[PDB]
Amino acid sequence: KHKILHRLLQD
Amino acid sequence: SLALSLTADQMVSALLDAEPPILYSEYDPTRPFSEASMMGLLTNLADRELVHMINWAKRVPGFVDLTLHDQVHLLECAWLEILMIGLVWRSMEHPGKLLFAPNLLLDRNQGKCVEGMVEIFDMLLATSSRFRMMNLQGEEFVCLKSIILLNSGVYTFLSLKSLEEKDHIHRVLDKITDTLIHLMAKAGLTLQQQHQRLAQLLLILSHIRHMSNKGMEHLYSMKCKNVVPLSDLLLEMLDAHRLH
Ligand SMILES: C[C@]12CC[C@@H]3c4ccc(O)cc4CC[C@H]3[C@@H]1C[C@@H](O)[C@@H]2O
Ligand SMILES: [Cl-]
Ligand SMILES: [Cl-]
Ligand SMILES: [Cl-]
Ligand SMILES: [Cl-]
Repeated sequence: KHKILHRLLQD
Repeated sequence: SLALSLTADQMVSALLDAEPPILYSEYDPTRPFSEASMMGLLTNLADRELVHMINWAKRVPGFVDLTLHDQVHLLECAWLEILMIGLVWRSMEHPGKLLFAPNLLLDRNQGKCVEGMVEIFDMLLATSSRFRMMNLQGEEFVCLKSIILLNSGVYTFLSLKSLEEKDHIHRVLDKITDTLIHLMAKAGLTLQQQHQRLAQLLLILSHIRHMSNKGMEHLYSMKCKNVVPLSDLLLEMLDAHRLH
């Protein structure tokens, strides 16, 4: 839950 | 399991609707090219496209059915291949040039501005030439792009239910395969020609992989030389390949 990519995938 | 219940036509529609927009570079014609500025332009653009790519991925049937950690892995593996195949497609109609953006069209001599880049340009230019020879169609391109996303990374998964999870990916790949054949059958190709064009298309992916591997090492060399400051997303994307 720390990678930027992970965050953007969650939206 | 909605993605595995789409007809070919619906599959094609879904992928066309999913297509990201073509972005403009921050190119200023009143600024003379340098190694730093060129790499600045290309990385800034790529950094802006990554966000759209993430949103496109979510619309590729099957992709949202994977776990978040799977989704991250596929994208980390494929992002540069996906940028490159979009570039090559945009460029198909401009021989001898790469259309990074509509306001940024570069030829091989301009690639010489950045150390080590011209060999990448030459391969990217060669790939668009091949696309043009083959008369690659937009419906074939969106299938190919999705295949890249689902295929690159599918065998490097670190691991539970991993097996069962990958099974779903292979089912979707099979659906995309069926969709391509459908396209070619609809365009009047005989059975034999259908299998032949399918192979020619998939064999290009090998070259796209190779180009991505080379481009990735080049980008990493740029980072190490501090040529350009890279964005945090692009850095993460690059570091996921764990080069040197
Ligand atoms: C990664 C890269 C800069 C961004 C380019 C790039 C930027 C935007 C885009 O849509 C596609 C591409 C594909 C080529 C990319 C370059 C290959 C490397 O030689 C170079 O370091
Ligand atoms: Cl933008
Ligand atoms: Cl310079
Ligand atoms: Cl030369
Ligand atoms: Cl036939």
